[PDB]
Amino acid sequence: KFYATFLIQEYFRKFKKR
Amino acid sequence: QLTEEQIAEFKEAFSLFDKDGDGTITTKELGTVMRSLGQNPTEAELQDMINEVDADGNGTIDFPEFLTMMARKMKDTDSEEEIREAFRVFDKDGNGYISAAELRHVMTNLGEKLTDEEVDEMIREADIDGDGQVNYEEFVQMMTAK
Ligand SMILES: [Ca+2]
Ligand SMILES: [Ca+2]
Ligand SMILES: [Ca+2]
Ligand SMILES: [Ca+2]
Ligand SMILES: [Mg+2]
Ligand SMILES: [Mg+2]
Repeated sequence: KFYATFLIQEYFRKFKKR
Repeated sequence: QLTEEQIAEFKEAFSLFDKDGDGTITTKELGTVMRSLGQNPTEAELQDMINEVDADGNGTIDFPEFLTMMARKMKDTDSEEEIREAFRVFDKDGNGYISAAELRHVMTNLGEKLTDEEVDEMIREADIDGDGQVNYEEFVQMMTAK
């Protein structure tokens, strides 16, 4: 689940953006 | 290739697993994070997971090993297995839908405490059909949308 966790953190970064 | 920012992002993932910050992810630490994600791997399962990334076979994963694996998976842009894995992290009850509570549970354990409004906003944005929950098709889009 290492990469899956990154994908979720990536999603959150996006959410915080625009 | 890997940029300074990208390495920093991957480090943010590594840090979540490397709880004591000693530079290596152990079986024990992986077990803790895995359970926080709703999983429950046995000792054998955890060892197998470490084995796939532990290139020098010393029983733990260091940063270089982590970066190598993460970079490799990122270059395979056509891969959907990691997205499916992330969906299973959220879909605790296996009903094929991510509820607001399910979204919040994961974020909470990833260190992000969100208000009810923030959670509803996240669901609303990804909830294409407006039924109040995020199905797999919608999830693929929320995980890949630019
Ligand atoms: Ca450690
Ligand atoms: Ca190692
Ligand atoms: Ca569910
Ligand atoms: Ca929906
Ligand atoms: Mg599985
Ligand atoms: Mg529908």
